[PDB]
Amino acid sequence: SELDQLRQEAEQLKNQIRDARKACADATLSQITNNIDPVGRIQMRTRRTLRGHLAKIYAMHWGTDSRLLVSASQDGKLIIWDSYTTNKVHAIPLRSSWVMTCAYAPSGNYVACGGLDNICSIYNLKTREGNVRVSRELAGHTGYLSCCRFLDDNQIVTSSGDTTCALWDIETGQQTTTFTGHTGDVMSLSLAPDTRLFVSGACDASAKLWDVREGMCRQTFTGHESDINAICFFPNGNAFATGSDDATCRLFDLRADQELMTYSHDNIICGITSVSFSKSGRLLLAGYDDFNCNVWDALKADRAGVLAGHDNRVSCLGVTDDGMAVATGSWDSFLKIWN
Amino acid sequence: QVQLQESGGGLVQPGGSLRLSCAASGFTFSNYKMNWVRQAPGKGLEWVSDISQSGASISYTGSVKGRFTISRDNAKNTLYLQMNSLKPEDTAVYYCARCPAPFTRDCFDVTSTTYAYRGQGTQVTVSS
Amino acid sequence: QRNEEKAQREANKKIEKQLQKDKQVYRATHRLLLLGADNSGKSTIVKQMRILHGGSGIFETKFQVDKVNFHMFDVGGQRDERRKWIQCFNDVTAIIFVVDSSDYNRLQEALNLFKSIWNNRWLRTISVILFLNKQDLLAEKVLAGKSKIEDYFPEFARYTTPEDATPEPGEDPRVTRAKYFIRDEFLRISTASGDGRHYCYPHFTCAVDTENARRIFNDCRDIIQRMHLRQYELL
Amino acid sequence: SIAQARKLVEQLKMEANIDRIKVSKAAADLMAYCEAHAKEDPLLTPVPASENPFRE
Amino acid sequence: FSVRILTACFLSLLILSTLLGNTLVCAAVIRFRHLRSKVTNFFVISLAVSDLLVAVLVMPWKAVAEIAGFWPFGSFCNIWVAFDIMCSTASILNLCVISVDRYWAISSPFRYERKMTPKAAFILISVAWTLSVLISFIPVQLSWHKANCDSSLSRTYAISSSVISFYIPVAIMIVTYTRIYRIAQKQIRRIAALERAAVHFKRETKVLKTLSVIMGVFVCCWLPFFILNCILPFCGFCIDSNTFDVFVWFGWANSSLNPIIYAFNADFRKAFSTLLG
Ligand SMILES: Nc1nc2c(ncn2[C@@H]2O[C@H](COP(=O)(O)OP(=O)(O)O)[C@@H](O)[C@H]2O)c(=O)[nH]1
Ligand SMILES: NCCc1ccc(O)c(O)c1
Ligand SMILES: [Mg+2]
Repeated sequence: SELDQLRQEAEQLKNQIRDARKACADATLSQITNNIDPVGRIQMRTRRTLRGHLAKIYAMHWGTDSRLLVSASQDGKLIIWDSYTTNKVHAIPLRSSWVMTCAYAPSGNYVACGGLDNICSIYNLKTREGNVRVSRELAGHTGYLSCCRFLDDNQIVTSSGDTTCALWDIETGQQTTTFTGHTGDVMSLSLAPDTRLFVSGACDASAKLWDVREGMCRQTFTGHESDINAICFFPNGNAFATGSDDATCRLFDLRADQELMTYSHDNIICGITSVSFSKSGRLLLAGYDDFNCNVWDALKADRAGVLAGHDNRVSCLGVTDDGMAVATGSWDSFLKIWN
Repeated sequence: QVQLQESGGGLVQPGGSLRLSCAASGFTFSNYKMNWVRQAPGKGLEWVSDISQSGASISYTGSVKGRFTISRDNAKNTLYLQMNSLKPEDTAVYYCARCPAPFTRDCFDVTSTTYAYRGQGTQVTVSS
Repeated sequence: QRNEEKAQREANKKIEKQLQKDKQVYRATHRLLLLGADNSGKSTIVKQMRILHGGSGIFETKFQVDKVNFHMFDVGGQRDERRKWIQCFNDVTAIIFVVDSSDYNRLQEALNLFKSIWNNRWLRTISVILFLNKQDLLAEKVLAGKSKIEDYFPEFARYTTPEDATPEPGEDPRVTRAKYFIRDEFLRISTASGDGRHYCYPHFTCAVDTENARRIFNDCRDIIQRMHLRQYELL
Repeated sequence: SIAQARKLVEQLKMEANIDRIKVSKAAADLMAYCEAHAKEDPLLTPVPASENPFRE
Repeated sequence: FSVRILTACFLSLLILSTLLGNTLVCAAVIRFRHLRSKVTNFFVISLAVSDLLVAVLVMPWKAVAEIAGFWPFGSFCNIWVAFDIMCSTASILNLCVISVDRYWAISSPFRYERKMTPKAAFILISVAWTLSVLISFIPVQLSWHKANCDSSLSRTYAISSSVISFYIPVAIMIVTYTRIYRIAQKQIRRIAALERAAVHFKRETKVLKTLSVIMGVFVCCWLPFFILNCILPFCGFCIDSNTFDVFVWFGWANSSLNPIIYAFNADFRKAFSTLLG
């Protein structure tokens, strides 16, 4: 037959790939960076505390001005905050209370959100009659929407539990591009700083780099033992970090096409929920299930500081674009700003 | 990359015997609860037996209770389902599934079509 | 620029007072998640609740018993994996687990799903209301005597009907033993884990039953009572 | 199945013909971008409270 | 003298223990807003504040007068005796409220979650504190309580105030806790039925231990003082000033013990542990 011969040639390719991967592993990142000086103890403190949410927070995203931010709670709300003064700028009620993600358009004109309704809803904050209302609403997914991020005010990429990601044209409401190939539920995506590529971490313990304009998967990275829960890009664009349920963070490089470094401790046995780099990429912040956030030195794999301020699982995080502060959302219905 | 390879299992007359060896590569074997999920021809996935993180607590589906045993060896990184007194209805593919999270006691791995942490199957056939 | 500070302050005031009314409404709605295998009846119970009492097959139903509001939701439009969207329901008041008690071979699937829900790290405190549905079909199969329980659960051969059983008037002891056996297989799991943080309340419903509401009301009340007890260590 | 196998093989053939660089250079590039921007990272080098927008 | 210095050190320990426990409760509440979130916690804060007032206002002056033997404050002590009655009636009353609170949250959980809004919590706290302030100050400044500075209460003020404070609270707290016990016993029997079915009086002992600790500490600390406050001014079979003084101190000892028995929920424990270390 032919299915078993394609399965065999598949395994042959997988071993040629493993050999081509061990071929470029001439050194390790730790040996190269062993002579650098450590970042030192990093003790950030809560500068603001943002209250108001009636349920567990699931997503947050700073704006480009690094001042406003949106947070999504399971009371059916999406609150926009002026993080400097802790005032609430908007409180958007949702037709479905099971929201799971939220993004902030780089123009500050739109917020997005979606969840178990399998629908991505875009809301125009700069409406002309007075009050924020629904502007677009994207249907087509057969699974729950786990993450979404704007490219511009008219293009938006979504990740869903039907094991697919999709690039949408908000006006026509059509999926202008579909990304398939993941086996498990896609949990997180992160767009490259130039909108040109984006990576995705799925529940099949794999991350995939996708070409936005062509709809093809360029590179697939593995190494995690369990579900990948969070992902982000290195500020340079040629590296990215992943966090998974096996209580480990891993730094992969795009051009070398294999894992570079692993961040773990034998006293942390909980599933990583969120990851994000600092402005310079020297610090990697990760949110754990044990209610804490660990700040790792992205070059030496040593753990440097902790942000112990939540009383329940930290569900999300994000660093400002100016690097001035990091926010952490948890299932206690509170957001906390750190710097 | 997590991958699970099962082996053993062929045409065996009723009342025979077999031993299915599932070798795991790509993670830490000790942390994960392991299961044996069988699929008979023409029916959905069925769950056969599970063994805990260290062979402490074992449990079986009713139909294979008192016939099969399941042993875990973390040293050689494998587990074995020793089947004896096979019936004409034990003919099925036998995936060796791993629960998707370490250090826990729950899992959801009998999924209808696609689960990412189970092997490929060794079609055990039993007929006269 | 102080004017913009006062505009932000009064926008925050209108927001906070809308959020206060929303807090009282959300605080007074009792969310109930309906879970269970298919061919069991989740949708039929939502529909029959929407027929008699009222509400908004659709994921949700909203009904009131004695001035107490409930919102019951069954998720229909997902895949078959549930290890990640299940955590969207870690704060529900109770999970209504529906099990086709008359389906002798998909019962192991229901037991495994109940075990995975009961020992979930994120659902450790969510109590489950067990509906052993389709009792009329179970009586049909037991009286027919064509498919016997011993072929799927050999323990059933040595099982004795409990001395605390309350059969309805005119019930064959075989039917009592079959439905109380399914009851005890799920109670053996719920008490095998325990820890007193949550409990399982079995109820032998048929979906078209009029009282399903009352049973949920009575039990949500018991769950809150026991939560308040275990809070003051009185339990 | 046969369709998922043709898609897996074509995906692996596409992924196979990529060109990889040495890990030594990828790490040297990460180290260079890190130390090249260290002085502009407020979370790494703490900014005086006068220029901290979240402190008064 | 050895006995006198011993009384001094024990009294200082009592004041310091009351102050430390109650200021710890008040600090864990004021600093952490997630403890102030609930409503039962409002009542616990009221109790803690009442006991801190008991300590700082009433205890040290009585301790000084007990050590030195003569009351060295003179014109103050009229105010003082009023202060005493308020703070002590602000304690017992508050306990009553907390008890009633728990009852509503176990006998009617739905009605509780609907009607007990922070407005009702504040109304109850206000009623307790204002009943205290009224019943204490108003009959003092009008010299109705009088039949070293004398504090022997009039034969009627005594019995009446005694009733309001101690007794209303004891009846409400005995009725409430016996009802809560009936309810907990019912639920225990039911869970035991289910567990015995599955397997085919430890939780009862736990209920008894917790209810007995609460009610018995309250009673064994206050009841002797109030049966004395009843019997003593009428007959003064009779007792002496030293015995009456030790039973007063028993009352303020309860005012010291209230924090560890009413503010050792898990979150309170963890807030204390992360504060002190
Ligand atoms: N005869 C009978 N059938 C029932 C009863 N409850 C549920 N069913 C059957 O269950 C089916 C409903 O499927 P359902 O479980 O609601 O769909 P799902 O929950 O989305 O998987 C219907 O075809 C009913 O015939 C019952 O009490 N009696
Ligand atoms: N040391 C407390 C004295 C006191 C307190 C309350 C009363 O009602 C009373 O008659 C006497
Ligand atoms: Mg349904």
